[PDB]
Amino acid sequence: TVPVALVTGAAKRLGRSIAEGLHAEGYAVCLHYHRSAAEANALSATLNARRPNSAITVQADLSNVATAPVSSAPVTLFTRCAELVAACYTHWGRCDVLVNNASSFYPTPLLREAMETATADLFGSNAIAPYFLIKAFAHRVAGTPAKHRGTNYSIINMVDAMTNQPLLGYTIYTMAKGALEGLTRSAALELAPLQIRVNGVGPGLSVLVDDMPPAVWEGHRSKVPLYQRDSSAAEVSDVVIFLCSSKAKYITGTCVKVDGGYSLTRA
Amino acid sequence: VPVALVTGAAKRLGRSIAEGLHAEGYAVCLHYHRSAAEANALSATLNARRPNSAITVQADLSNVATAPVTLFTRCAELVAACYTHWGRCDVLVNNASSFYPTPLLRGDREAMETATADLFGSNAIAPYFLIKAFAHRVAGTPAKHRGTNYSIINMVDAMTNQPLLGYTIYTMAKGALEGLTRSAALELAPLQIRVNGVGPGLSVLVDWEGHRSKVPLYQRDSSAAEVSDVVIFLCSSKAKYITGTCVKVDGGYSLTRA
Amino acid sequence: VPVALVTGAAKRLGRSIAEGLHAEGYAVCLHYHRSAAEANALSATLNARRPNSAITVQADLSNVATAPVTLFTRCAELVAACYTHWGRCDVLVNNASSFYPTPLLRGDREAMETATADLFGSNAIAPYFLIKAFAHRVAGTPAKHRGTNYSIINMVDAMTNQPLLGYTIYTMAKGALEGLTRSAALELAPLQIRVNGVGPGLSVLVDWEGHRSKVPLYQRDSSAAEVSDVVIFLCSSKAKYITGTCVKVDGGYSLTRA
Amino acid sequence: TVPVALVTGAAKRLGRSIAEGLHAEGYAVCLHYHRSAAEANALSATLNARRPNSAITVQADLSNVATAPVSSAPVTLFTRCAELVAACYTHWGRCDVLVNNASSFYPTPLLREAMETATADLFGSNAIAPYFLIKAFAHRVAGTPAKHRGTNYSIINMVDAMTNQPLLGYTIYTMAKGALEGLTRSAALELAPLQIRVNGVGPGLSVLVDDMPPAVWEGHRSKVPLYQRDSSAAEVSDVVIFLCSSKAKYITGTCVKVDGGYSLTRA
Ligand SMILES: NC(=O)C1=CN([C@@H]2O[C@H](COP(=O)(O)OP(=O)(O)OC[C@H]3O[C@@H](n4cnc5c(N)ncnc54)[C@H](OP(=O)(O)O)[C@@H]3O)[C@@H](O)[C@H]2O)C=CC1
Ligand SMILES: NC(=O)C1=CN([C@@H]2O[C@H](COP(=O)(O)OP(=O)(O)OC[C@H]3O[C@@H](n4cnc5c(N)ncnc54)[C@H](OP(=O)(O)O)[C@@H]3O)[C@@H](O)[C@H]2O)C=CC1
Ligand SMILES: NC(=O)C1=CN([C@@H]2O[C@H](COP(=O)(O)OP(=O)(O)OC[C@H]3O[C@@H](n4cnc5c(N)ncnc54)[C@H](OP(=O)(O)O)[C@@H]3O)[C@@H](O)[C@H]2O)C=CC1
Ligand SMILES: NC(=O)C1=CN([C@@H]2O[C@H](COP(=O)(O)OP(=O)(O)OC[C@H]3O[C@@H](n4cnc5c(N)ncnc54)[C@H](OP(=O)(O)O)[C@@H]3O)[C@@H](O)[C@H]2O)C=CC1
Ligand SMILES: CN(Cc1cnc2nc(N)nc(N)c2n1)c1ccc(C(=O)N[C@@H](CCC(=O)O)C(=O)O)cc1
Ligand SMILES: CN(Cc1cnc2nc(N)nc(N)c2n1)c1ccc(C(=O)N[C@@H](CCC(=O)O)C(=O)O)cc1
Ligand SMILES: CN(Cc1cnc2nc(N)nc(N)c2n1)c1ccc(C(=O)N[C@@H](CCC(=O)O)C(=O)O)cc1
Ligand SMILES: CN(Cc1cnc2nc(N)nc(N)c2n1)c1ccc(C(=O)N[C@@H](CCC(=O)O)C(=O)O)cc1
Repeated sequence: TVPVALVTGAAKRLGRSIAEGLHAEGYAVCLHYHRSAAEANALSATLNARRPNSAITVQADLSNVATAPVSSAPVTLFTRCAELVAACYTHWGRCDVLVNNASSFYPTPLLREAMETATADLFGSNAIAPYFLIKAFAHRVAGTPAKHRGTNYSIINMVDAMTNQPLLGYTIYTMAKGALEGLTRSAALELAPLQIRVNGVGPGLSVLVDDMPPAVWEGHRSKVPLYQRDSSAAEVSDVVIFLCSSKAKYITGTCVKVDGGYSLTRA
Repeated sequence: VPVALVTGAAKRLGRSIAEGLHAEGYAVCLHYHRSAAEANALSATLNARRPNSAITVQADLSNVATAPVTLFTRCAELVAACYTHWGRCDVLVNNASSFYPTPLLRGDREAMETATADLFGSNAIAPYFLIKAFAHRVAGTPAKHRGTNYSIINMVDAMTNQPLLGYTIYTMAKGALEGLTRSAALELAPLQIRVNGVGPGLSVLVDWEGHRSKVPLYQRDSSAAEVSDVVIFLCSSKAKYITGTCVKVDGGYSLTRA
Repeated sequence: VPVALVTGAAKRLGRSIAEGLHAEGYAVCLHYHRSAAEANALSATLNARRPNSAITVQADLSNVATAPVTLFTRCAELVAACYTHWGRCDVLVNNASSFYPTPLLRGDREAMETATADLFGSNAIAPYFLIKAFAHRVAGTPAKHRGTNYSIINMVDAMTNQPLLGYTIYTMAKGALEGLTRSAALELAPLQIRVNGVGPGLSVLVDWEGHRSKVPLYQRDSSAAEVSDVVIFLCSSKAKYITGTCVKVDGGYSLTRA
Repeated sequence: TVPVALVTGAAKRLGRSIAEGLHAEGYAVCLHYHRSAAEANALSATLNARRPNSAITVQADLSNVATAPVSSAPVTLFTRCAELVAACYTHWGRCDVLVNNASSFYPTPLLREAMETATADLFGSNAIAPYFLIKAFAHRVAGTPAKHRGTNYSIINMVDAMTNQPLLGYTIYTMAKGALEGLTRSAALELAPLQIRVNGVGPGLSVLVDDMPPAVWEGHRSKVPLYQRDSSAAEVSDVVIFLCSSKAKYITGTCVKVDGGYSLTRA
C-alpha cells in the first residue's frame, strides 16, 4: 500500500527535506506552500519524474485570517486547513502522516495594523493552523471504517529546542511554539485511542546560510557544542522520518531536540 | 502607595489575589468582564477599609474587536486606567481566563472561532498586550521617578503537562502563557520588571471526591489563599531576585500518574 | 518553639538561612564540618539574641565510614540531636554541599573515590538519610503531639540543566537531589511533611565580571538573603499547599544561551 | 569497517534486544552480564553462529563496591568499568558505542547492612558505573590518534520516562536515574569536542510479563494511553539503534521517552 503524507511549508529548506525523505521511503506527498509556488511545483515535478503520481501541490495562507473565496463568504483558516487534508483524500483516498512545518518567524519587540497581522500570522502558522489541521486529520480517520484505516498514522509538529532560552524580541513566535508543544501533548493523549501518534521535533540552529550574513552566520554557528555549526536540513528531516516509521510506534507525546547540544549552553 | 492591576478580579482566585495585595497596602484595579455586581461590591468593601484604594474597569479579553476597538487598545486602556487614576502601575496579575472544552473529535464554525478567540485571547493574547502596555508605561517614565518593585505574575496551570482530555485550546493557551513569562522576563529585565508564573493544581472546586482524593498532600483542592499568598510573596521585595520562573501550588498532584 | 536543622550552616547561604529561620522564631541546629569557629560564633550570636535558641553539631556528610560509624548513623544522630535537645525537629534544610571539578578528560584512583563519596554524599546520599531519619521521628510521634508545619528544603541548582564544564559528579548529585525532592514529597505527603527545592543561579561569588554580567536581572549575582528569604517563605504556613517543587532564584540566568 | 558496541546488562529483556539490534546493523558486540552468565553465553553463541567473531561476553558487578581480585588488593568499581571498555579494544581494537542499560530496581521505603548494599547497588548500577564507563570510553578515544578514531561514537543511557511521577517506595532508584539524566547532559557537553554524542532513552512500562503476576500486569498496562499495554523490547531497542545511527548525528544531550504517552497521565 502507498501511504500519503501532507507536509506544510514544503517548498524549501527543512520542509522540502522532510518531503523528500518521506518520498524516499515510499510515501506519496502533498506539498503545501504559501508564497513559494514555483519552488513547490518544481519539487513536485522532480518527485513525479522519479515515481509517477507521487506528488501534488496545494496553496494556503495559514495565518489566522479570513481570505476571499476561490469561486460566497470569506473563508476561515479552519476551512482552508480542512481543505488541505481533503486534498489528500480526494487524490489518493487517505492521509497517513501530517507534518506541521510551516512557520512565520520575525520580531515582535515588547520595547498599528501591523501588530494585528503579526499576531494572526505568527500564531496562525505556528499554532492555530496546526490545531485545525490535526482536527481535520483526526476527523477523516474517525470517519473511515476501521477495516479501511491505515496502520501507522503519525503527526509531527516542528517545535524549537531553544524557545526555553528565548531569542530576545520574538515574544509572539516564542509563545506560539510553546502552544504547539501544548498541542503535541494534548493531541497525543486525545488521539491515542485512534492510534494516531503526535510528536515534536525541535531544531536548534539549522541551515543558517540563507537567513544570515556571513559574519553573523559564523558567530552564531560557533556556539553549538557539537561540531560548532548549524545543522543541515537532512540532520533534522531524518529524525522526522524515523518518528513516522513503524519502528517508532510506541513513541507519542514527546518532543525530540535536534540541536547539537545548543540548549545545554549558558551565557 | 503602589498600584496593582488584577484581571478577572471579581471572584474566586482573582478576588483572593486582590484582597491579599490590598492587605499589603496596594491600591488595586479590579478588572471584570461579566461580574459587575461582584466587582463593584469588592471595590466598595476595599474602599470601606481604606478610602480610594480600589476601582473597577470592565473589558472582554477575548481576541475580538468590539464596538472598531481592538483587543490591544482595550488592554492599553486597562493599563492607562491605573495611571490616569493613581499615576502608577507597579504590579500586573494576568488571572482572567476562560476554560471549557474544545474536543478534537465529535454556525458551528463560528462558535469554534469564538472559542479560539476567547480561550486564546484571555489566557495568552491579552496578557501579551497588557504586558506590552505595562512595559511601555515604565519605559516612558523618567528613570528618576520609576517604582522600585515592578512585578508581573501570570496565572498558569501546574497540570497542563498532563493534559485534561478535551481541553486542547485551553492547554495550548497556557503553554503560550509560559512562553510569554520566559520571553518577557528576559526582555524586561533591563527595566527591572520581574515576570513570573503561579500554577495552581486543583483549587476552590466548589465556588468532586474523585479529583480531590488524588491530591497527595491533604487529599483536597487548595483554598483561594493557599494560591494568592504565593502570588503576594512573588510580588514582595523579598522575591526580588526571582524572574522568568513558574511556581506550582498543587499539593503534589503533578507528581502523580494514572 | 519550632526547631530547624540547617546543614552547612556555618557561613554563606547556610548562615543566611539559619539567621532567617532564627528571626521567624525557630530554635536552630547549626551543622558544620570544618567550620567550627564560624559555627560556634554564629551560635553565640543567636543565643545572645534569644537564650537557648541555637546549638552546633559537627559531621562529615561524605559517603564514608568514620572512627566504624556509617553515614546513615551520623545522619540519624544529627536528627536525634534536635530531639534530644529540644524534643522536636520541624524543618530540615539540606544545604551542605561540596563543589569542585571531576573532569572526564585529562593514589589517583583513591582520590577519585574520595571525590565521588564527598560530592555524592553531601549533595545526595546524606540528604536522603537525613530525610529518612526526620520522617522516622515524625512517624514515631503520636499524632496528637506532631507539629503542624513540617517542611524539608533541598538546596538545588537552577543551572545544572546547562552544565558547567568539568563538574559531572556534582551535576549528577544535584539531579539525584531533584529526584529525592519529588520522591520524598510524594511518600511523605500522608504525614503532611512538605519537601521542596530552592535553586540559586549565581550567589555571593566573593564570600567575576564575566559571570555576573550575563545575569539578565541586575547583571550581578544574588545576595545571601535574596536566596534565604525564599527558603523561609517555603517554610512558612502560607506555602502550605506547595510540595514536590523546585523554585529557581537565578535572576533569569537559566533563560540564557551561549 | 566493523564498529563495536559495549552493552551493559545485555543477557536478556531490553539489553538483549539492544545487542541484537546493534548486531543486525553490523556491529560486533561485547555483552556484559552480572548474574546471567548462561543466558549471556547462549546469546553470544547465537550471534557468532550468524557472523563469526562478532560477539564476546564479559562479567562484572557494577554495584559501587570493591570486589576480590581474579588472580593483589580489592578491585574498585572504577577498575572493573575500565576493564569492560578495555575488553573491546583488546579483542577488536575499538569501542564505538556504549549503551548503559544495566540497572538494579527494588524498593527503598522512607517509612542495617542491607541499606548500605542497596545504596551501593542501586546508585552504582544506575549512575556511578555509567559515569566510570563513560570516563573510560572517552579516555580510550582521546588516546587514539585522530587519524584512527572512528566516525560515529555514541553513548546511550537508559533512563526512565516516569521518574518525574515517582513510583512510591523507590527513592534511591529514582534519585539514581535523575543522576543519570545529569550525566547525559554533562557528558554530552564535555565530550562534544571529541564528537562523542551522549543521549538517553526512557521507557515507560516495558515487557512487564516477567516481573508482575497476571492481575497486576493487566492493571498496570491498562493505564498506557497508546495501545493500553506495555511496550515490547524491540519498541525500545529500535529507538536506541536509531540514535546510534549516522542519521542521528546532530542529536546530543537529549533524553527520548518511549512510553506510549504514560507520562502525560495524571491520577
Ligand atoms: N531554521 C532553524 O534554525 C529553526 C527551525 N525551526 C522550525 O523548523 C521548521 C522549519 O524551519 P525552516 O525551514 O527554517 O522554516 P522557514 O522559516 O523556512 O519557513 C518554512 C515555510 O513556512 C511557510 N509559511 C510561513 N508563513 C506562512 C503562512 N502564514 N502561511 C502558510 N505558510 C507559511 C513558508 O511557505 P512559502 O515559502 O511557501 O510561503 C516557508 O517556506 C519551522 O517550524 C521552524 O520554526 C526551529 C528552530 C530553528
Ligand atoms: N481553579 C483551578 O483549579 C485552577 C485555576 N488556574 C488558573 O488560575 C487563574 C484563576 O483561576 P479561577 O479563579 O478558577 O478562574 P475562573 O474560571 O473563575 O475565571 C476567572 C475570571 O476570568 C474572567 N474571564 C473569563 N473570560 C474572560 C474574557 N473573555 N474576558 C475577560 N475576562 C474573562 C472572568 O470574569 P467575569 O467573571 O467578571 O466575567 C472570571 O471570573 C486562571 O488563569 C486559571 O486558569 C490553574 C489551574 C487550576
Ligand atoms: N553559591 C552559589 O552560587 C550556588 C549555590 N547553590 C547551592 O546552595 C547551597 C549553598 O551554597 P554555598 O553557600 O555556596 O555552599 P558552600 O560551597 O559554601 O558550602 C556550604 C557548606 O557545606 C559544607 N560541606 C561541604 N562538604 C561537606 C561534607 N563532606 N560534609 C559536611 N559538610 C560539608 C561546608 O561546611 P564547613 O564549611 O563547615 O566545612 C560549607 O560551608 C549548596 O547546596 C549549593 O550547591 C546552587 C547554585 C549556586
Ligand atoms: N522494564 C521497564 O518497564 C523499564 C525499564 N527502564 C530501564 O531500561 C533498562 C532496561 O530495563 P530492563 O530490561 O527492565 O532491566 P532489568 O531490570 O531486566 O535489568 C537489566 C540487567 O541489569 C543488570 N544488573 C542489575 N544489577 C546489576 C549490578 N549490580 N551489576 C551489574 N549488572 C547489574 C542485570 O544483569 P544480570 O541479569 O546479568 O545480573 C540485568 O539483566 C534499565 O536501565 C531500566 O531501568 C526504565 C523504565 C521502565
Ligand atoms: C536561529 N535562526 C535561524 C532561523 C531561520 N528561519 C526560521 N524560520 C522559522 N519559521 N523558525 C525559526 N526558528 C527560524 N530560525 C535565527 C536566529 C536569530 C536571527 C536573528 O537574530 N535575526 C533577526 C535579528 C535579531 C533581533 O531581532 O534582535 C533579523 O531579522 O535579522 C535570525 C535567524
Ligand atoms: C481543575 N479544575 C477546576 C477549574 C475550575 N475553573 C477553572 N477556570 C480557569 N480559567 N482555568 C482552570 N484551570 C480552571 N480549573 C478541573 C479539573 C478537572 C475537571 C474535569 O475533569 N473536567 C472535564 C472533563 C472534560 C470532557 O470530557 O469534556 C470537564 O468537562 O470539565 C474539571 C475542572
Ligand atoms: C556559581 N558558582 C559559584 C559557587 C560557589 N560555591 C558553590 N558551592 C556549592 N556547594 N555549590 C555551588 N553550586 C557553588 N557555586 C560558580 C560558577 C561558575 C564557575 C566557574 O565557571 N568555574 C569553573 C571552571 C571549571 C574548570 O574548567 O575546571 C571552576 O574551575 O570552578 C565557578 C563557580
Ligand atoms: C514498571 N515496572 C517494570 C520494571 C521491571 N524491571 C525494571 N528493571 C529496571 N532496572 N528498571 C525498571 N524501571 C524496571 N521496571 C514495575 C513497576 C512497579 C512494580 C511494582 O510495583 N513492584 C513492587 C511493589 C510495589 C511497591 O514497592 O509498592 C514489587 O517488587 O512487587 C514492578 C515493576
